[PDB]
Amino acid sequence: PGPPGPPGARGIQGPQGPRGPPGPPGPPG
Amino acid sequence: PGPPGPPGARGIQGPQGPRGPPGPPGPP
Amino acid sequence: PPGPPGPPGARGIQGPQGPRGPPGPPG
Repeated sequence: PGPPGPPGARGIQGPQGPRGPPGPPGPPG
Repeated sequence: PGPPGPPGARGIQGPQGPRGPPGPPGPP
Repeated sequence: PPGPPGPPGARGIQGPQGPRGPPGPPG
């Protein structure tokens, strides 16, 4: 038998990270 | 024919997630 | 002859969490 075939293709792009947290409350009025 | 080739590498990292929304109103 | 191409890689790592949003409006 021949040598092993070429390496497989690189996988697809990973998922986006989660949304960041809401900002802090505003300063006093 | 020889055996199947090795698996490919993991893909590129995903993008940064979206920014959070603006925060709440401050106090009176 | 050589064998066929290997399987595709898995999906990439998750991206980082997004940035915290801006401070809120004055009260």
